Amino acid sequence: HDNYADLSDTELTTLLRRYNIPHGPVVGSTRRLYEKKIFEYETQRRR
Amino acid sequence: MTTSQKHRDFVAEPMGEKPVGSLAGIGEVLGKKLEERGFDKAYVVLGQFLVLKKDEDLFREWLKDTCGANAKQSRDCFGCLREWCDAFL
Amino acid sequence: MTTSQKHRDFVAEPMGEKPVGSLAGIGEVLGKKLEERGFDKAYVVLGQFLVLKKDEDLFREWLKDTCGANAKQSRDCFGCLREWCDAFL
Repeated sequence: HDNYADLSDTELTTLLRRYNIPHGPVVGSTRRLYEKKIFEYETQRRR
Repeated sequence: MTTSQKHRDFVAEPMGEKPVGSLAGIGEVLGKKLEERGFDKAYVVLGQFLVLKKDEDLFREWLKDTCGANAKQSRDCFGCLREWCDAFL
Repeated sequence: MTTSQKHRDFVAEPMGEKPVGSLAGIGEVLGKKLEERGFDKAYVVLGQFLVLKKDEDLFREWLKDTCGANAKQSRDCFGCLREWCDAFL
């Protein structure tokens, strides 16, 4: 439901890679933590 | 449960850093999908089993929904990962 | 690393179904937050460590972000969970 929540696991993984952000397995249990990490980085580029 | 020698070999000695495709029930095709999901090592997959509190229904839905394993292949991973835990956890 | 006897006792014998608050570095207050997060047993928390591929930075951020543990208490869980794996995994 969150903008980043509509991204699929495969698309989320390629996004972290573009920003060179270390990550492990993506699962609904830790998917949210990953969505927040991309938001914090993307926020910087927006500022 | 005609599991391959890997099932007994797995629960007969530590897992070390063996590849995910080494887990019983996970074939080379399935190991590749879990690998693309961030599980390049078996001990990462055993971790998922521990996080699901051994819930067989949540584990089978997770493995099947995560790779498409059949009801049959998931049974081998449940008892294989669970028996390892029984000797090892 | 003046860890309590629990650290050596934990990596000296299987974990069995001991409570999460039994892990070294996890106090009764912290064990309660993980428990509210679905980790009522220590073996569910060890699973998280296995899912993070022992990534110390991801593990410390996860435990801290999940309960608020300090940089100090997370070090005890990392080496405590990691050493158990060295003897049991």
